[PDB]
Amino acid sequence: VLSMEDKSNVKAIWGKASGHLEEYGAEALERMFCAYPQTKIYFPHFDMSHNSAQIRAHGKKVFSALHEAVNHIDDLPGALCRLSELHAHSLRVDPVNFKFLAHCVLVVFAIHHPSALSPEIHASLDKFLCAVSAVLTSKYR
Amino acid sequence: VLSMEDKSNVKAIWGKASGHLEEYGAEALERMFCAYPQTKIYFPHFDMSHNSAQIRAHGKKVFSALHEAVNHIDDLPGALCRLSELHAHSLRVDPVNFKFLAHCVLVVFAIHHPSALSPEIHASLDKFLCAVSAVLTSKYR
Amino acid sequence: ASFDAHERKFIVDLWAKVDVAQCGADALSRMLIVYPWKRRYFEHFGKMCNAHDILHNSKVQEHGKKVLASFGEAVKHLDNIKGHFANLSKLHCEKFHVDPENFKLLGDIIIIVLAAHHPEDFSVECHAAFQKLVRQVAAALAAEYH
Amino acid sequence: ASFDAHERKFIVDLWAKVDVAQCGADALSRMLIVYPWKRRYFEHFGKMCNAHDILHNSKVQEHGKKVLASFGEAVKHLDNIKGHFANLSKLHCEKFHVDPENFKLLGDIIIIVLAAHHPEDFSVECHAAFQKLVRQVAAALAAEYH
Ligand code: HEM
Ligand code: HEM
Ligand code: HEM
Ligand code: HEM
Repeated sequence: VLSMEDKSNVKAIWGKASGHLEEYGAEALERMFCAYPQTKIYFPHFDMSHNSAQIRAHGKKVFSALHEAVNHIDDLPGALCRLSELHAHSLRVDPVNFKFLAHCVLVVFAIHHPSALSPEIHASLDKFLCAVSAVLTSKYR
Repeated sequence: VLSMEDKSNVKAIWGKASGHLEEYGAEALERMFCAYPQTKIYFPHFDMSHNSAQIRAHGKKVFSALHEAVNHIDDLPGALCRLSELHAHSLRVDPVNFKFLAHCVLVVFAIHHPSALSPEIHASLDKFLCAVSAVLTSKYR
Repeated sequence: ASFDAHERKFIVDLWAKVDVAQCGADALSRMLIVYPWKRRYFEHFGKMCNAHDILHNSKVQEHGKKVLASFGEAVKHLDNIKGHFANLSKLHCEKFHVDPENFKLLGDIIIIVLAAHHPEDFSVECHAAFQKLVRQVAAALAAEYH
Repeated sequence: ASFDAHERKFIVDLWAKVDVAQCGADALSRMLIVYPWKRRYFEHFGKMCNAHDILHNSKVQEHGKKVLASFGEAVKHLDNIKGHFANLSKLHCEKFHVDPENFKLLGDIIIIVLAAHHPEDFSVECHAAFQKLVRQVAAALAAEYH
């Protein structure tokens, strides 16, 4: 469960990605594809070049959803409900891959905002990404 | 989430372990120690012999807790609350090990009740053991 | 890690009693019922909306047999499991696009099917030998992903 | 899997810029803050009730340095990582009783600390080279468990 302190920590680090949703979402994606190459089996129709239009457009969508989640961090299940359905019934991605992405998101914040991503804030952001992965996986069976 | 059908499936398979809580809990444990030997780092004070008094007494405790959980399968969090605390604050076992045990429990029911553990009932029991592992892990951070 | 002589004799002796067609059909059917989202890979086989469909789907039953017959050839290549599965590993990645986490999930289900069909042979130590086998088959099949 | 020449040059070139004491102290401190139950292993080091305590605990800071200095010797044994860590693997299992899942968790944290300290060198491909290194160090340290 996310505490009041966790929630303020996450809102503070996340306000630094403001204005950079496409830039940071595309990097997290490129990092996931390169460090965990098994995750490419879910994107066979994508051009995997650096900075490809597809990887940019999807990176933006993913980060935009995370932004909505931060703004509604009291009710994650109601905020991620449509996405939860989409992943369970159509895309059907194995739950283990949500940890790979979450890790790559931490890496991108560590590169762009190293001093902001302190040990206490890293712990809050790690919890938040688990809570988001858990909602995205909640309708699978 | 456990459905009405899942709940009836689990109550039915679990009523077959009645009268065998010590026998089956000790076997699940022996299986976990032998198939996933890394789990022994949590029991350095135990005699690891087959059918040791310690492995019997603990196997019984574990299965007894699972029995209470089946009888209160509507409110797992209120049924496993004290155990949840104990694992988070004292025993502090990494969450990944709860899947090893859950798997070993399925194996023991497959050996003693192969025809009862049908594919549909296997799916319900797998869900139930995940839901129990999730409650036991819920207070960790 | 190699297989010691004891581990090898557990694996070789039991495997010779296994009905590979029956067990293979059971393992794949259980995987699709216990983890329903894995039906994404087999929607070309026809009706799979529920467990009754899966168990009556003849193409699923056949695929489960050829999957377990292929896994069983590990038992005659115990020294060279990575090398024996390397082409199959590249097909999974390049042609079928199968997530490699599935190899460890099916391995765990195969252990439950072996336990139910051979309760008297599937002792604690026999189980530990198979759990190692299933681990190494999963890693060989995941190896050539890129 | 061996390291190709490109992977080796990413790992060797970056490692030579790393401040091992600073980074090692940071990685261990982050692990104990992000996963608080891991403090069970270090309760002989004194006060660790909160994050402020952990970061001011001198024995934790020293242990993080010697852990990362030992991991860094992988960089001069890239062909032989399993063999180089085999004694250390048995100590973790037999003497310290450390759950081997911790080796992959610390590996992931070390990647976040390297990213924060070397943002310009820690490119996508550099990251993929380190992720492989951290994977193989974790498996070597888990190897001798029994
Ligand atoms: C925080 C985690 C995630 C979030 C917030 C997220 C969010 C999204 C969103 C917003 C979309 C677009 C859906 C739409 O267009 O309506 C989507 C599509 C998709 N997601 Fe996820 N996702 C996450 C994790 C993952 C992971 C781990 C994978 C696979 C490894 C994945 C695979 C996909 C795929 C394949 C699509 C469709 C891509 C396409 O064809 O354009 N997602 N996701
Ligand atoms: C379904 C999963 C589990 C249940 C229901 C469960 C239940 C219990 C119970 C009832 C006890 C006794 C507590 C007491 O005496 O008040 C206990 C103790 C303990 N549990 Fe768990 N447990 C589970 C999973 C695990 C796992 C996976 C591990 C380690 C791999 C573990 C390690 C321990 C240990 C070390 C003790 C103390 C043992 C002793 O010193 O006698 N538990 N657990
Ligand atoms: C031990 C595990 C496995 C083994 C030994 C195995 C082996 C095989 C073999 C021998 C084939 C036939 C390849 C050919 O046509 O030349 C195959 C095909 C295939 N396997 Fe696997 N497999 C395994 C696990 C899985 C799992 C877990 C899945 C999915 C959940 C899967 C999905 C596929 C698919 C989709 C095909 C192609 C089916 C088709 O389109 O006809 N495999 N596998
Ligand atoms: C890459 C990962 C790791 C490496 C390379 C590493 C290396 C070492 C080394 C070199 C020592 C000193 C051994 C000696 O005295 O001869 C050590 C001790 C120890 N390590 Fe690790 N370690 C790693 C991960 C971990 C993790 C993740 C934990 C716990 C979370 C841990 C817990 C311990 C403990 C408890 C000791 C003994 C400390 C003491 O009582 O003084 N290690 N490790």
